[PDB]
Amino acid sequence: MLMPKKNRIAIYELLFKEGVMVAKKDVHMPKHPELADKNVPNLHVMKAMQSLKSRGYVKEQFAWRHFYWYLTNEGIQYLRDYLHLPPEIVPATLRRSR
Amino acid sequence: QQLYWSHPRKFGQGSRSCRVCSNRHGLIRKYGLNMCRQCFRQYAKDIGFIKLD
Amino acid sequence: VTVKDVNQQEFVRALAAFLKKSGKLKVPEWVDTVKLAKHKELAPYDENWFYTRAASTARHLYLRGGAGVGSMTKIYGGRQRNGVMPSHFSRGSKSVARRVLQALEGLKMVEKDQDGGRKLTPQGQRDLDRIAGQVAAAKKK
Amino acid sequence: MGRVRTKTVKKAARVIIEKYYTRLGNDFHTNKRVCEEIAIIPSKKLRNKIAGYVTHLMKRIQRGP
Amino acid sequence: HVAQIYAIRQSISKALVAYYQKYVDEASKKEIKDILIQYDRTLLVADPRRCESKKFGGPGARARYQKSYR
Amino acid sequence: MAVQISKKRKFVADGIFKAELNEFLTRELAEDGYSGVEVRVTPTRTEIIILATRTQNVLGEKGRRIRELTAVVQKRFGFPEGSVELYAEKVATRGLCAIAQAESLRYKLLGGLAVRRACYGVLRFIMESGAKGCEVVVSGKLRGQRAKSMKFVDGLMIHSGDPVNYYVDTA
Amino acid sequence: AIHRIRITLTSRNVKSLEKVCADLIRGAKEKNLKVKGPVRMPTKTLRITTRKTPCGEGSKTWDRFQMRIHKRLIDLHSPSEIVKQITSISIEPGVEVEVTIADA
RNA sequence: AUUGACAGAUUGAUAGCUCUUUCUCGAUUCCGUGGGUGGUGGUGCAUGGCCGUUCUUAGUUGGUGGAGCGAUUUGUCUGGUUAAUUCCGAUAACGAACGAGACUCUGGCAUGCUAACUAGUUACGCGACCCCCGAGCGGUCGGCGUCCCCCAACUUCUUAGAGGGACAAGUGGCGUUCAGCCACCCGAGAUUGAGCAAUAACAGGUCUGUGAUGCCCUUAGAUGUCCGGGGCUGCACGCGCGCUACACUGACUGGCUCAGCGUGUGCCUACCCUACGCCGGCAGGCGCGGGUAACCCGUUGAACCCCAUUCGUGAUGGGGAUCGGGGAUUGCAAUUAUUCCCCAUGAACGAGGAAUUCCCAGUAAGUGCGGGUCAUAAGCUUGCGUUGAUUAAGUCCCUGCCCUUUGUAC
Ligand SMILES: [Zn+2]
Repeated sequence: MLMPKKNRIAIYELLFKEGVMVAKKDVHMPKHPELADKNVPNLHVMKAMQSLKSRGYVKEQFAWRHFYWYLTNEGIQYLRDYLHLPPEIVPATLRRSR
Repeated sequence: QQLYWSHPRKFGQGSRSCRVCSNRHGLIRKYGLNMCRQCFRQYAKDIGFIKLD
Repeated sequence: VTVKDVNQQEFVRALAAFLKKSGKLKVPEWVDTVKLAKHKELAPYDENWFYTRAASTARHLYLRGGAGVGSMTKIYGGRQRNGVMPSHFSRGSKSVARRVLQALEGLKMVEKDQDGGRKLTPQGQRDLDRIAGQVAAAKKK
Repeated sequence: MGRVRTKTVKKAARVIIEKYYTRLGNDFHTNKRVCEEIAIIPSKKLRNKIAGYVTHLMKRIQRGP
Repeated sequence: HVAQIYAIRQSISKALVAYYQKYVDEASKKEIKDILIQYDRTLLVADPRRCESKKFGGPGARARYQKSYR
Repeated sequence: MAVQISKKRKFVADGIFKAELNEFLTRELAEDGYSGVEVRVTPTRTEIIILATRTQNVLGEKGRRIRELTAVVQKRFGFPEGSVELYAEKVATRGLCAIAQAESLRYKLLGGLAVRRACYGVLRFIMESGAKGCEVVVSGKLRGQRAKSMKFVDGLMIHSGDPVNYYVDTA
Repeated sequence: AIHRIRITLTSRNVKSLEKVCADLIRGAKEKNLKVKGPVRMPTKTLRITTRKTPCGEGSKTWDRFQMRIHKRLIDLHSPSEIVKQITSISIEPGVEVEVTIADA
């Protein structure tokens, strides 16, 4: 619930489809690798995720100027409420092992 | 607005930076390493470079 | 008795002279005025230098074929006093090596080979080898 | 004015002879190669050195204890 | 230039010695080899000498750069 | 698509990747029993083998964290879908890894077991686990606010020589 | 099928590489055909020389890093299936095997 | 709620920064507080890590015994020996550990092996071409360029694997006839040169390499950040590494003629190496080609050196600072001259006080060429080879270090 909607809400969907998400800690990237539907740069990504973490809806790992965002269970719930999605849904964690 | 990052960052030790520390002094540019010479020594062995003599 | 068999210094001398006697090389209009490289403080002392360079050029081509202008510069290379900073290689004059090669082209001493550059030509191979014979029959010395 | 052998030579060589006086000999290159057979040496030079001192000790042995 | 000479110098006198060994006779080889050596050992045996590597902290190998002190 | 970069370049780059990965895995899975990564590219696949003690931890809930990491490796390093996999192997005799124990000791220091008794402990552990010998050094501000170091040590060591490149594991 | 395939092994380590080429030659003999021995390229050194320090102020010393990089390669006169059976064996190390189809 | 805006004034600015006026995402906001976050801000005397130095030497440690009330000590030593606390040996010590050495890379030996169209080819065959290419009446030779594939023949040169190879092993001296040292044979003669490298230190350096980091400071009128502009290049002056010199063993001008280590585009954020052909005196320009490379650059046709030139001991054509005029490229931009070329200009300097540096074999020194940075690019450095000495082979005078005993009011 912040800034341009279309951009934000496209982030949030990307964060649901993959469990995880990455950036490159780099402000000036008018595109974002992956996503890239329309401008939606690195940052907007970067600063949304940072909120997510702050209210406790995604975990982190930094490593070599980049960002990685493993997503919490409490986080998943928040997105499904926000994107008003069903209770079945499947985020990413499903995969047949053997 | 548009002038925020409007100065040509095409070339020179402004532009290029490390892939780890991101400082911009002593970039082992050769063989496209692009790391701080400090960073280089730090990762050398894992990268594969190895002091023989 | 081929040219390899001969003292190459005293060869280019007779070659140039040969090229002077024929009198159909094509020395350009600059000659007098031009330096001969960025190396050189001065122009040549030997005023008929062009005849000499052509010779050296043709006599190289007899030795190593397929040698373009670039080739010629690197051969006609050397030291570059940069005054108070230290010295370096400098590549010889492109144009004088181009004009020499175009002058030996007009003589039909040389011809542009496949795979680029110049190789000296049969009718040419004659001449250089001819004057080698001359020098070898100068005297037993 | 240089080469003294270390104890890692002189022990091995002392012990070797204690165990293989028989197979060992004054002829160097024979007992250079013996020391390869009977003893598990890691390097070439050390092998080669051991064998030297062995041939130095075979010479002493042939002249009292 | 100078090396190259010193190489060929070696080369042919070695090669002759090789020729005699393999086709002529080993009495002749020895006769020659003696007459080369008594002049110079280098005509057959090589200089193992070669350009010794520079280590940092000097312009060359053994020479170091100037120390300032004061 | 059809680049084919230089052999001089390629081998450098790949080491960089393997290095940058290890880091990421060291940051992620340290507390989670990490001990290393072993990558091996294959035809149309890039099987990458994690090393750890607590394997079940890194694999997660019914298998989950390995699915998260794979996705992130896929995302980050520019890997096509289904051209990568993170296999977690249980490390044989955890004691005789250095970084594993270096982590263990780091954990213990953070929990608040005293510097001496934790360290001593870690050393005794890798000794029992069958090490030739060992050196555990803790530096910094052990009691007070002036720097100092311990250096808990036992048994057969080396420092000099080539042997050490392989005979000691250091962390 | 018969077309002149070329295998190209490259590695940072030698013994591992030399094992591999030997395993492919053995494989080439087992399914007898032809080979032309494993042709050594001149192995290249990747050389970096950095200052040992971070910062400028000790005595000045240098790390002299290397990363040698070896290339073997083998010719072969055979169909694709035989080559794929050979090259599917000899994998686990850090050898970079490259198989070119014919001529160049 | 109160994010984001063409005018036109203002502004440096085509900053909606501000004033006048528009109209806008539509749930962003603004204000507190908690609280963050960043910072090439402060602190290396708060720390980690990493270096450097002690300290390039032979040094260092506990166990158990013996000696002392103990701090401690012995082991770790009279002697000989060694580069070596390396060995021989003596012995209230015994048996161990680190270092040292072994080790790794390197260099030099392999007509022995394995090897090759990304090496050579290699000598052949000359299958030739090829034109008189030459000698020569003509045959037979000499010379390469190459044109060659593969159903020639290999591996001397090439590359690089696996083995070998020297160990003071051999002979003679000297030595408790031990450890070793000297010499000489054969042949590299223990000695090619690096790398790694102990214990305990230093309040050495580094917080400007780090998303290593404590504390402190700041935190919207910023010490965050970005844009413009300047500055780090400023010049009575003092010092340190450096280059170029002072000429004739030289200078120029032609000519002849030999290297080795590398590096290189199609990239982590925008671009490489360049042959050949034309254009230009030149710096360069414009065309086409090859090269992720033993494939193309590239037989890398380097310099000094060699060979003829002139000059003629004159601050002379040694020297090339200083500055004027023009021209090329790199760049978003080059003015405080980015570099480059051209003409012109033509300073000090005639080998350097006292002081001091570095160095013993393919070394010093000369000489060029690679890598590093690098849009533009070396007077630096890090590598490479090419040319190639004098002098030592010793000693503690100085400067220091390592052990012993000694004295110490430190
Ligand atoms: Zn870094």
